[PDB]
Amino acid sequence: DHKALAARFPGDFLFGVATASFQIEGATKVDGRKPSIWDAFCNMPGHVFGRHNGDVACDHYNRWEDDLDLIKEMGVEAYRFSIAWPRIIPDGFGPINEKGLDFYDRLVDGCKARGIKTYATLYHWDLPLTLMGDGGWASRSTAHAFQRYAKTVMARLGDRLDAVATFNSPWCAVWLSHLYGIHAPGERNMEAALAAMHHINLAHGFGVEASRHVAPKVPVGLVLNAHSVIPASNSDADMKAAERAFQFHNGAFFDPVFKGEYPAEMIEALGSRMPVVEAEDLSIISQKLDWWGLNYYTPMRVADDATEGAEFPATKQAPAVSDVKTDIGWEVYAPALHSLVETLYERYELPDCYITENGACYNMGVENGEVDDQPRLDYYAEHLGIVADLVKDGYPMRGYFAWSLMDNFEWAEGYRMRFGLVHVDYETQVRTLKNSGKWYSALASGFPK
Amino acid sequence: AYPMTDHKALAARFPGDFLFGVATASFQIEGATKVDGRKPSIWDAFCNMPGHVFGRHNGDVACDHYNRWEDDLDLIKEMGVEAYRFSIAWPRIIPDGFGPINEKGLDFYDRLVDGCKARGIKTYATLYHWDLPLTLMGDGGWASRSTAHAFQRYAKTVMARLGDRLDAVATFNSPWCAVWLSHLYGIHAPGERNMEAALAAMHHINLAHGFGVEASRHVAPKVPVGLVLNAHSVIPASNSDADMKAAERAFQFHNGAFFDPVFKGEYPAEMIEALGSRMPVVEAEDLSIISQKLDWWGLNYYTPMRVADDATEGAEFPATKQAPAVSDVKTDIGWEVYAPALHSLVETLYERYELPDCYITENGACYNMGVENGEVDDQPRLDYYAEHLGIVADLVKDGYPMRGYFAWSLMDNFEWAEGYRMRFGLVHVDYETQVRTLKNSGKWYSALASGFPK
Ligand SMILES: OCc1ccccc1O[C@@H]1O[C@H](CO)[C@@H](O)[C@H](O)[C@H]1O
Ligand SMILES: OCc1ccccc1O[C@@H]1O[C@H](CO)[C@@H](O)[C@H](O)[C@H]1O
Repeated sequence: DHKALAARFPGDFLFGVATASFQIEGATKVDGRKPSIWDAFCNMPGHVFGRHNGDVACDHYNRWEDDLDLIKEMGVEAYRFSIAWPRIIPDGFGPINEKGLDFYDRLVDGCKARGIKTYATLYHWDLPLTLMGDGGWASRSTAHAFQRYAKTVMARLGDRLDAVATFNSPWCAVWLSHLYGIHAPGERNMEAALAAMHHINLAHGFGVEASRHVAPKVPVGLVLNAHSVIPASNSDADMKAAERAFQFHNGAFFDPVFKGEYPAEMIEALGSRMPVVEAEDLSIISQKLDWWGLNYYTPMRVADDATEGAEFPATKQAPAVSDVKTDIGWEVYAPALHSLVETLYERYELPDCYITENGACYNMGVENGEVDDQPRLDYYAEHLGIVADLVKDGYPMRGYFAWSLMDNFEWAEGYRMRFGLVHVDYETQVRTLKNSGKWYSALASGFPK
Repeated sequence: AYPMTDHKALAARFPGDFLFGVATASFQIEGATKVDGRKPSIWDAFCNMPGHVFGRHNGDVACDHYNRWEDDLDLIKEMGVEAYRFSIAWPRIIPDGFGPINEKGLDFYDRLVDGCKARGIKTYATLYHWDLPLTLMGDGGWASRSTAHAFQRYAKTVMARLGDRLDAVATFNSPWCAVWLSHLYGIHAPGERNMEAALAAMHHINLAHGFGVEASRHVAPKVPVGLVLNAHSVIPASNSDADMKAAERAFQFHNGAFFDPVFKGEYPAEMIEALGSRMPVVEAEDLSIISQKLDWWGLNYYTPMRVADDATEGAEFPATKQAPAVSDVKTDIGWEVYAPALHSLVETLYERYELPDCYITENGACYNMGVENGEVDDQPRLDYYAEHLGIVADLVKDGYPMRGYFAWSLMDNFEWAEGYRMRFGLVHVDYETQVRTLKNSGKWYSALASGFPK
């Protein structure tokens, strides 16, 4: 019941919907945009399901106003979107593409008018391909490229943006992309990943400084998919493994940003293969933030891996406890969100928290002009319940963004996996609000109270 | 009779018109990677991403040939070598792969070619020696058919400017490396390990070659066009039926993937049976384009490929494994020295295919000794040359149309995944000072080559 749920949130609570540039925009060669590492990743056989690419996506570059009208119609207060660096500075470094800035200029103006709050993400994984020439994120220069990019974007949009985040999910851009080979640019090398790790942390810090110089009134944050690490058993071995996993998967980012240091045990094992950490780096990385964003979907269950020569954190996947799974295979276990936030606030000195992503893959389509996606509605009801619990416990939860306004390109899964509150038929580009979306609209429309 | 030097005795075994040359490739020697409109190649990316190249060595400086090319040409001249084989950097000519032509890039090679003409050095240009513009990766690189058309336009652009003076042109150097080593084995840029990607690269590079042949003859019909291939001398571990059949599968996969389309207008049958379903679309005119008649072809040879049958269940075609060397003689990069494998390879190729004239376009050895007392005593490299050149002379005597030979490396340079650690040059380069020092093997090769054309 959406109305009893609404009663559990403070009157000024911020409800939003969220989106990413490469996932929805399409128009990949339009108005001066040059390729991103994801264009290359999609088009090389092997990396992405069906060799699906971002060429058309949801055609949001052309349909952006219709999509803003839809958000307004749903009565959702905030919109979180990302900015395509390949549109703004197509070669990473080099000339600014003013037509690229124009698109986000119109977008933000469109939101301003409609009373929709704007939460921009500067980097949601679409690195300009040209920067790979220098080594991509493995090169320190790429952080300075971002520094210039951040300044350029905020100089134009800073007078109107309600909030900005430098990065979305360093874990993905770092390990999943450079150690595990699953995301662009698809590397599997610890040296490359440790380089990307430090350089993305550094770029974050550069972005905070850049944004505050050109747009000092805009609250600056960082969006992280902190993993809810759960040991497989209560053994000493699994307990210690859970901590190693926490340091590597979360601590690699939270510790430099919020404590100004890398995790000690991780440095002990991996430090010799890290790039140069210069004298000022950790102070730049750990500048104070106005907010932070949590992306949460599913727990990370781990067990000790005793295999000789296993690299830190030396763990392996543990089986799910719940038997409820989404259509992408991810375990549904809401309590893990509670224990995660509790853990983070005990361990770190953190600012206000917004849930910047939470949602579920369920692939049902249209019948009778409707989409009966009850399990997605149940997923939302259950996790929002947890957020309300966290509010009751005294945690500074200020808002919530449902992941995915619409069905879109889902990275290595291509278009086969649907996360949207709004269904998209890729043949016709018709948007159909799903039942979960009608429910979320019903909840969000009562805020501010 | 009275004592005679080995090089003089050797020179007598070659016809008077035999062509001796030295060879280089753009990314290995040029440096100046961000000057005059050049944009990154897949090798700039590959070098700078940790894990791909020794020491993360890159091509930013190399031998600084872009700035020292005239000095290097004067060295060729002093050596009395008739021909120079070099490659042209697509990233300098059309920096985004497609898109605007970079006149400054063309100008460098225009001046280079004029400089060779001025010195009486014959020019053999290679259009593609692995430095694909990075921007083309956006479309899928060699996995995308569009890339063949990008090369086509590039080829036509270069030949329109240079065709009035080039003595010969080759479209590609070593399809095997650009294809399997780069897209299946993950050792060369762009470092993929995927059979679908590799088979796409295979067909589109074969197609690009054909496009390049047509393009070059369209704007420069006088210039002899060829293709440079590292054909592998496949040697079975035994005469067992299992090993003989394995050697044939190996030949089809490693050589036939390229020789059959180019010289027979078809892909190898057994290969197609195993891999055909994962190949890209082959359009109606594709094999006809690929199989245009060539004026010459180039053989790159270094070491044999020894194989035995791999009986492991499900092993991917050609399902082979490594067989042991016959010699314990190896170069500093680890490659078996076995010169007679050059003879049997050439025998085999001329029986199996109808081929034009042959030029040995690469042959040489990795030996890493440096300068002592003003000299480089690289006797084992000299011996490598003396022995392999003996085989080449044997081939001439045996009736094969071997028209020339290019020593691989003019100078020490960037050696792909090995970085600057592996030296292949006839000329030593001290990378701190950029000083060139002709090695003893280089002095020997000069003494041989100086007498030609007789
Ligand atoms: O595979 C990406 C991913 C894995 C684990 C945790 C967060 C993740 O990231 C999120 O995943 C979603 C689903 O593909 C994406 O739509 C979002 O853009 C992304 O931020
Ligand atoms: O690993 C490259 C390679 C392997 C097997 C056959 C030919 C090869 O490529 C050759 O190898 C030489 C040495 O690294 C290079 O200098 C030449 O440019 C190249 O054509």
